[PDB]
Amino acid sequence: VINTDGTMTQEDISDYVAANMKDAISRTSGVGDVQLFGSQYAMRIWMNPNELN
Amino acid sequence: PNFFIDRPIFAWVIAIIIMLAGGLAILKLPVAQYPTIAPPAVTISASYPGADAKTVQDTVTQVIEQNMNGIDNLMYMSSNSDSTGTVQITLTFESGTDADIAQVQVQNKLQLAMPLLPQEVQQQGVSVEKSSSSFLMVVGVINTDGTMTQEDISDYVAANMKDAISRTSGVGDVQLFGSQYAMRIWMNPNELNKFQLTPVDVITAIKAQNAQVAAGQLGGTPPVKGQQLNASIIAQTRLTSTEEFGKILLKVNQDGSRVLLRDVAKIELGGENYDIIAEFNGQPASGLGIKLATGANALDTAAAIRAELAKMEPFFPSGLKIVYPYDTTPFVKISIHEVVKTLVEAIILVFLVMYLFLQNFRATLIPTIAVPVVLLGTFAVLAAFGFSINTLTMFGMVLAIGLLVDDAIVVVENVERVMAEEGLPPKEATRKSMGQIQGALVGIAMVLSAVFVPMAFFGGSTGAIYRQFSITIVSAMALSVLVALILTPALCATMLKPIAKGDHGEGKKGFFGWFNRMFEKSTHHYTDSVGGILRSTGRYLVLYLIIVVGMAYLFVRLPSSFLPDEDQGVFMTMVQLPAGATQERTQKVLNEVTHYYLTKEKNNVESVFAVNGAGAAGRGQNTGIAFVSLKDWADRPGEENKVEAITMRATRAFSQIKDAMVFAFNLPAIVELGTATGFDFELIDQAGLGHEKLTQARNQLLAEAAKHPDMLTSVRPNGLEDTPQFKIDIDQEKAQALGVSINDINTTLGAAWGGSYVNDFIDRGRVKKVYVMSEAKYRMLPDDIGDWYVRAADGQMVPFSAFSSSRWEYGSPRLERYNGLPSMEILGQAAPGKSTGEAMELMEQLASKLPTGVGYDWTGMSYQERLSGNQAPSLYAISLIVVFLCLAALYESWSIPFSVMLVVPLGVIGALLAATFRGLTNDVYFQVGLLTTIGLSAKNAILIVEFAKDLMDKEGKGLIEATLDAVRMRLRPILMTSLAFILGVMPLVISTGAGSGAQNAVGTGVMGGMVTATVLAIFFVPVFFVVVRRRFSRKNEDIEHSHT
Amino acid sequence: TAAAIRAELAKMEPFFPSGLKIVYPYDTTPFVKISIHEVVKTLVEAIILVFLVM
Ligand SMILES: CCCCCCCCCCCCO[C@@H]1O[C@H](CO)[C@@H](O[C@H]2O[C@H](CO)[C@H](O)[C@H](O)[C@H]2O)[C@@H](O)[C@H]1O
Repeated sequence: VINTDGTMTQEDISDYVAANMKDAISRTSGVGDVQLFGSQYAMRIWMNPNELN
Repeated sequence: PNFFIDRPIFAWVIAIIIMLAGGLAILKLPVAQYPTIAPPAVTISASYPGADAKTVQDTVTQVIEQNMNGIDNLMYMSSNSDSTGTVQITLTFESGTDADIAQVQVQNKLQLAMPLLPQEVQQQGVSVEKSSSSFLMVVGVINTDGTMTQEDISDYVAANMKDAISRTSGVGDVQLFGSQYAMRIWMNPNELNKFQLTPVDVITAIKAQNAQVAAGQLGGTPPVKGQQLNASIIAQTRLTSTEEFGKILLKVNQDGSRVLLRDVAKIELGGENYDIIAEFNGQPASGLGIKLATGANALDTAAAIRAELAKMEPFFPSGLKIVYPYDTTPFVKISIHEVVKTLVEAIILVFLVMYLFLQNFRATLIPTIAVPVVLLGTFAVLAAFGFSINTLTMFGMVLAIGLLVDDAIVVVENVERVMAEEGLPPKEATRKSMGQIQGALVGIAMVLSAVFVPMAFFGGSTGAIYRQFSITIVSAMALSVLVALILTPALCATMLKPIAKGDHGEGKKGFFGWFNRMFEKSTHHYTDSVGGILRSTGRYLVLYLIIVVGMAYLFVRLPSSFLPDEDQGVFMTMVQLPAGATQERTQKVLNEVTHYYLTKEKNNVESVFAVNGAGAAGRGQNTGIAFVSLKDWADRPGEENKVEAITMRATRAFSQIKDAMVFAFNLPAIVELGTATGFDFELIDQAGLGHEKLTQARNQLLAEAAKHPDMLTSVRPNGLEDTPQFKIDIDQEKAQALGVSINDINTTLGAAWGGSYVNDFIDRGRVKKVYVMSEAKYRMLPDDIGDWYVRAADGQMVPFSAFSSSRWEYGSPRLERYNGLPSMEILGQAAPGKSTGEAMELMEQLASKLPTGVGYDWTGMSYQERLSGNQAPSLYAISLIVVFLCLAALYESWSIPFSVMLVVPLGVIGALLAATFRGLTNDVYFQVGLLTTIGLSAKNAILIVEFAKDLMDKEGKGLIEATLDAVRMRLRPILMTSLAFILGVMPLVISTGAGSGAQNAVGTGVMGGMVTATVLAIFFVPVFFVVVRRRFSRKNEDIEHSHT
Repeated sequence: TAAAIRAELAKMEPFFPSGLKIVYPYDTTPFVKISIHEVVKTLVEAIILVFLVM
């Protein structure tokens, strides 16, 4: 999956890829496992080590 | 083949082996209502005690559907998020798939997603069970003196029986009508504010105080020398009585005043849950509701399961009377009993015919030996082919009677003819005769399978019903044909009295002699006439085009159906109380109906079972349902004492004069789908616009279809809308200074108004649950938000009124999904002048004209029609070309089959007419009725042209000359089988009572088939054959030729 | 099997945003497809070859 002119980032695409499809390709009767190239959204909270100290 | 006609004892031996193998393989043959026809279903059900709707949709459901990936032959996945804490995910699998392999595959994909599940669920189990799509049986239990409550009876059920009913090798989930007991602790919120304790403290209290404990062993292993003891260390034991639970210590006061559980709360042995109230004729009852099996037969699931229940019945106490609301059983026994009746009738009838023509007793015995032997073993072809003897399969037998009766009659007859014309002794007369029709019978076998094997190749559930028939009737054919080759001829060279050349009876001895003269004079009229018609080519051709064209109009103007609807002696009526109504109001209605049926239908209704709490797909307070059992069919005479009229005036009474939706209805015959021409439209949310946009798109659509009465009918959504829900938004802050811990505050609101599963105890030697929910009056009006205080870290209580923001929004009591994503079910039917697919293209255009993120899909009955649709003609293309080249081989030509196959319009336009005459319809029983009709029409036609061509060639005679002769001698049989038959189907055609929908649908279609079939063919065929043939080179002549 | 994935895909294809286009890097399909059209070719050639010989 791609965006033509202006890029979206791996994870952007990836989210779409994983969020509406990887739900039915892996449930289809006739598929083993799917390996998604990228990764689906997760809540990313990145801790500040100075500001936490 | 012939080899047996001069071997009666070898013939007998094939016959006797077949009978014994048949009838004895009959004694252990399976019996059901219908065979398992439907695509196999699995349910995952789960309980999240006290949760909210969007909760069980968004915490359990959405967490499975990500990892419910990797089950084989899965077709589709539907889920219901009930606002009762129940989530139900039914996976419907590809038909004929391995059931159990599927179901188990499901549970080892339950555990990829299982650890990351909610813990209230994980602790309350989830059950995955291979299941029908409907209830197979319901056994009721009530208390005689009534001095028991729903919950009491229910307990008894759970104490002595319902452990193995879900273990019978054919049961998925059973919905227990009731609830097994639980230790019910009802918290009093005043008497709790009194002693400085809150719910949280009650929980940790009862958890810790109630358990088993990690023990050990005196003289434990490994001991040391001399040791002479090993004995069991017992420890604290979980509780047992009401005493042990009142005496539960929560905190000791400084004065020594212990604070016990009995003080703070009420303690009673109560129901594990109070969702459903089930009233059998109002008297309190608990029952068992069994969903049908992924593949089992009926009187035997019932023999093993009633083995269970009759194993628990001698040890039941008095005061307790077992009751019987609904099964699918006596129905079957009297039905098949009816079909045996009709088959038997058909023998005495044929022999009636056979005597009234052949007048030789010894000739009348012959075919009488035929049918028992062929049926008896016909069963053997089934039993070894793994099918079961239910309703429809037997209808394949009684329906096969035509081609069987024909078989024996055709043969024994021709013996009689040869001996009537040439004086030959039996044995030789037979050899020459079997020599006249042999190829004919292998041909009939061929073409018959040509019409019938393709029916087994139907796909789907429809495929299954058709298969039962293909196989039964094709088998009835096979054994009848082989009989007609070994015993049937060999009986003739052995049993028939020898006739000298040309006695033909005429007049000799009244009653009959007057008969035979009457016949002869007639039949020659018949021949003098048929030739008369042969002089006129054109006329009869035109008339033909007509007849077909008519058959075409007539076929078109008959609307389809799927199966006939039956007074099943049992039906159901549905209840829906306005949004937000309570158990009080719904139960008011159930009381109303229960009274109605048991009064103004005093003669017919015997029992109503009102189920309060679930009507539509899920459980819920606004919904009710009532099951009506009726008195024996025998005691409800007319039409008004039938399901038609009863349901009619019920719904009359309940539709137009009430505040709640009350519909009375009866399900189709089959415990599964096909409620005629309609659908189950799924509008699936795909972009992610949440519950609201979907609600409105569906409304837009539902109004958009009410605007086309020229395509749709009853466009209704099936389900529940969005009801009033009450947000208690917590201002976390005010509680974050105040020194109260949120965790406790939640768990308190919860165990208060939802409830909590905390521990397990041992009642009477059997485990049950431990539930601590608030008491009645302390959680029913919004005002109770206040009356509950949480004890903080310092030591003082806090009002919910200190941080509990409180508002009114909407939420649905049923959050549904279809195929892993959120969706909504608009259930429906096509308008009185519509095919369903018509509606399918138009719905596709309406749901097309909806916002970008509302997609569409088909399920259930309307799933079927996405697969192929216009192929039934294609299988008839196959059935056709194969029956034809089979004829091109028997007749070693191309034109001569045109001559025999042209008879099929004649058989049908008459079959169409009668079904059209009564009120009947283009279904299965008529379709199979048609094919079987197609068959005799084509059989008879075959004999006509084969005997004529034989004469033409191998007797060197002419076209006109021979066809007339053949037509002449083989006429008399046409009429015999025909007359023996028409009279056999006759009663079924009439019939009132049990399966009269079936009997009528088959019998009538078939009979109307039979009339026009003979009285048209015996005049048409020779015109086919001469006029088909009247296109070839040599003289012929008429009369030629000269040879041997 | 591709027909089943493409069933899924022909149903997820209407609800898409701009620039977002499907592409195909690893396809062991056209190899098989044109391979059979090819073994068929040779087969029929074998017949025409034969009939001519005769
Ligand atoms: C259930 C009860 C009702 C059942 C209905 C059955 C009716 C079926 C129609 C069969 C009619 C047979 O009628 C018979 O054949 C043909 C045409 O038919 C006619 O016969 C005549 O037709 C042609 C016309 O040139 C010739 O000249 C011939 O020599 C002459 O016999 C009739 O005078 C009669 O001999």
